[PDB]
Amino acid sequence: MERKRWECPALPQGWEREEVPRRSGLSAGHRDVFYYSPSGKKFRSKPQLARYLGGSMDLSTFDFRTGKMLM
DNA sequence: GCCAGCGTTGGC
DNA sequence: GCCAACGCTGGC
Repeated sequence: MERKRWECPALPQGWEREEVPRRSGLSAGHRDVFYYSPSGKKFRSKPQLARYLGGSMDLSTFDFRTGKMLM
């Protein structure tokens, strides 16, 4: 349970994926997933992400939780 | 006033 | 019963 963040190959250049494990409460150990744009904007849901990227690329098979396209 | 960190909940 | 999506707010 450590924070990890770096480039997401399923998204355009400069986009990054991050996992932050929750450290306390009932949901402790749960891992939230976020994405960051090149400009550093923080995304925490696929609908949010799709309003920025959904025109520029196909997101219909992008799995927000895993960060990969569903083959 | 912001926002990281967690809880709530509707849809499945 | 799980979890995507997001509401809420203590601590700053």
